[PDB]
Amino acid sequence: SVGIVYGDQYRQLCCSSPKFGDRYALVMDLINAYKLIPELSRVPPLQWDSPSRMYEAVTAFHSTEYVDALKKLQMLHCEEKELTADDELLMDSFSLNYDCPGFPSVFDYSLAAVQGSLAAASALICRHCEVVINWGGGWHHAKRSEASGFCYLNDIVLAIHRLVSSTPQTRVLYVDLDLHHGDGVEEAFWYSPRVVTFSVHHASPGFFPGTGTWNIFLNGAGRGRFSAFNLPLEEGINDLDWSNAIGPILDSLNIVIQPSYVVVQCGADCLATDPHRIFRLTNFYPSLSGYLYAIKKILSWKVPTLILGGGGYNFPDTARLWTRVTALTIEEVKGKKMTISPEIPEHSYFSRYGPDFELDIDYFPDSIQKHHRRILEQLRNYADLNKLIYDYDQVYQLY
Ligand SMILES: CN(C)c1ccc(C(=O)NCCCCCCC(=O)NO)cc1
Ligand SMILES: CN(C)c1ccc(C(=O)NCCCCCCC(=O)NO)cc1
Ligand SMILES: [K+]
Ligand SMILES: [K+]
Ligand SMILES: [Zn+2]
Repeated sequence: SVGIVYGDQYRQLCCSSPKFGDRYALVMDLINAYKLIPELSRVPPLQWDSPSRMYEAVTAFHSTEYVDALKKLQMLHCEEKELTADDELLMDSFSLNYDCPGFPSVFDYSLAAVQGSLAAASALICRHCEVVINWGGGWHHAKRSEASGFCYLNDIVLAIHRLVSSTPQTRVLYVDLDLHHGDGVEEAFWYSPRVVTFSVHHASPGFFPGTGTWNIFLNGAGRGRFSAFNLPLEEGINDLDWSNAIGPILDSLNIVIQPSYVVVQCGADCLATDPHRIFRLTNFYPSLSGYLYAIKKILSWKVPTLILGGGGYNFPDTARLWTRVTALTIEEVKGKKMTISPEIPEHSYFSRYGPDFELDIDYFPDSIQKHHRRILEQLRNYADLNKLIYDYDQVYQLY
């Protein structure tokens, strides 16, 4: 079945941040308005037997001192008195300031994404679900001891760690479709050949987070050399050109790596209508949405997959895209046609889809060849280092 993470408390916590507000509610309510909920298997977020069990789970990646600081930041934001100078210095030491501030539910909010993504990994491992979606997860920037880019705990790293460690040779392919470089996940697995990371994103001078591009092109280290793939793209790319840029890379990675699991971060900030206004992707499903092209391709591999959210700052448009991704996932996994009306159905949040109330977003739609040659050579180097056997000509021809 296709699983999806949701629950009453989970929705309350996912809607508690100052940056993302009620985005998760709009997404889940639009999926519910389109009558998709009965086609999906609810995956409950993971809850623990004790504070010690929760710390053991989160500290599989994060440091205890960072988790302690994040918990303290929540406690302090639950009192009226301002922080002491010492507490401000402590929070600054973990980058819990500026664009990653505290708020009354910061720890419960961050931990909820981890609870959802670990449960989603568990549902794949026990084979209850072929695919699991978590629109409350996908926080790719958080590091071992540092908050970054509105990400406090890295639910993706923790979910991948659960997938990789599920066997007593498991390989995971991580694909990051967000407008931003998936730096936190790439860094977490920089030295591991068992987790291959691939991020497609915009990169340009001063654009966050500044990595995933020429620096030379770094691609992992130690036994993880050649295991971190990146495709930086110039501003203004449309659905067709982004699809042609990533299509052969995705197919080649699947052929060579033969992953046991795929984890996809589907941040919606590439949409033409996102306030970043950098890429020109759509949610159109007749050009065809780059996101839908990539998801349909990944699902065609028939490998257990986790689909996560991420960025997306135009809330109704992110809900429009993720509702289409959810319906496509049902169609591809089950072979059950999911007919979605081009008109938004009446529901609680209907007014947020005005003035047109349509499902399609309101939009009228050599560098890459060099990247393809570079990525092909890196994949050959990865395969050689890891003693994997593949047909070079079968892979060369995809490009
Ligand atoms: C000292 N000070 C006041 C600041 C310093 C740095 C920033 C910043 O880089 N902001 C950029 C953060 C953007 C994160 C992008 C998140 C995303 O969608 N990832 O996928 C801001 C303020
Ligand atoms: C683990 N994972 C991601 C999957 C597992 C099983 C299937 C499958 O067999 N699906 C059967 C139906 C295929 C739908 C496509 C048919 C079509 O497009 N007809 O026009 C798919 C994915
Ligand atoms: K990305
Ligand atoms: K790696
Ligand atoms: Zn982003």
